[PDB]
Amino acid sequence: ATCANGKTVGDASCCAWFDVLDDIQANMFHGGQCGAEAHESIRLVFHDSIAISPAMEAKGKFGGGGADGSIMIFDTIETAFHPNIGLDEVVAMQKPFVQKHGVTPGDFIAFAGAVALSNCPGAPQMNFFTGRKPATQPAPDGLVPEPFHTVDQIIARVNDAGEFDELELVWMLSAHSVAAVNDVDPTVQGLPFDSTPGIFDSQFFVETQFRGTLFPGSGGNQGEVESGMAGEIRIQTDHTLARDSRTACEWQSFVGNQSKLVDDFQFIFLALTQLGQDPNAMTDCSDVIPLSKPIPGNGPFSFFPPGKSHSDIEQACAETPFPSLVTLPGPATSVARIPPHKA
Ligand code: HEM
Ligand SMILES: *[C@@H]1O[C@H](CO)[C@@H](O[C@@H]2O[C@H](CO)[C@@H](O)[C@H](O)[C@H]2NC(C)=O)[C@H](O)[C@H]1NC(C)=O
Ligand SMILES: *[C@H]1O[C@H](CO)[C@H](O)[C@H](O)[C@H]1NC(C)=O
Ligand SMILES: *[C@H]1O[C@H](CO)[C@@H](O)[C@H](O)[C@@H]1O
Ligand SMILES: [Ca+2]
Ligand SMILES: [Ca+2]
Repeated sequence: ATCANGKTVGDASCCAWFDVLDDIQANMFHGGQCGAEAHESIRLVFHDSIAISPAMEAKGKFGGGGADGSIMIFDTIETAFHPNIGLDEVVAMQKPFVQKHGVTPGDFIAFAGAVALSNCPGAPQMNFFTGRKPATQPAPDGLVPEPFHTVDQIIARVNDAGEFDELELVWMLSAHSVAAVNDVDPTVQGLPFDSTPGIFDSQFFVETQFRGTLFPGSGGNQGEVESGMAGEIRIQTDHTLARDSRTACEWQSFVGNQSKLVDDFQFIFLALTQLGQDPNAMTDCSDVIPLSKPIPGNGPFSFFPPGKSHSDIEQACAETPFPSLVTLPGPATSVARIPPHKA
């Protein structure tokens, strides 16, 4: 099919998404950046999608519709749940675009998350399928994991939601490679999870493996543990998954392995966006998503940031020792915070 703009797509129903693309690149993502709005959009995909529970349905209670736009249509209820803190502002940013373009809220969430990733150097070539009907009812609470939950709880939660295994759990946490934390430390907003919040890479997997030695801002915050880098925050779940015998080797496998990181995340991201949907009833509009950019420069894919070395690593994968990475030259640098979207 040839859209009105002269671009060709596999299915003419996808043509309308070029107007949504042009709008959000200029008006939500500040010209196509991998900044606060792109990070916020990627997070929203998970909080919309994971709120599905066959276990609850079996106890005869509504367990949530998965990737249905519920968090947007029923934001007064959903964004008030503790795991969803800060998403009221993300929904407020996105909602007018849905109304303006006449697309479903669930499809817009999925679209914005795929476009947000496409702006981050190193991201996989993201898929985009349409067809999510408007949510029937708000999801219940207790479905989105907290940074203070145990590994057992988190595994149980994703097993229930989508029959995802503990390896896939590690894969979807790759999104913490392009992310910051606004609400865990009450004294500062925008502490990144890795030293490259603008780059989809494995620095998250490297940096969470360092021994925790400081708090980047304040201490005594629920869900927060020490990190090994000034300016970088670490949450308890990421810390414990990197060290748990069930997931440690999987965590470490992404270090220096860009193809595994990209292929697994492409897969798991699509899976999230299809929770509560029938893939067979959806239309593939993946050809609307911009081609992903390569990581600039020609340094190594993975490295130890300046001032860190292999001896800072807390080895947890019993079967494979942590790879020998180069240390970038120079003195230690504080990871710059990423100011949240200015409402
Ligand atoms: C065990 C599962 C997870 C837990 C406990 C967790 C926890 C957190 C917390 C505590 C924050 C900061 C939120 C705030 O301060 O408002 C956050 C940020 C974020 N998370 Fe997760 N998360 C998990 C899984 C995921 C997954 C699977 C995705 C994939 C989409 C994702 C993507 C994001 C992104 C991109 C951000 C940054 C948001 C921004 O920069 O504003 N998270 N996560
Ligand atoms: C990145 O991880 C991928 C997937 O594990 C690795 O690809 C496999 O390498 C193993 C062992 O060398 C083989 O038995 C498999 O056939 C390969 N492919 C897949 C898709 O499973 C690859 O070794 C890793 N690349 C680096 C640079 O470590
Ligand atoms: C440790 O990880 C490496 C991946 O580079 C090897 O595949 C090795 O077999 C792994 N062992 C375990 C325990 O999974
Ligand atoms: C170290 O310093 C940077 C400013 O250079 C901050 O952005 C960071 O939060 C940390 O305090
Ligand atoms: Ca939902
Ligand atoms: Ca990164």
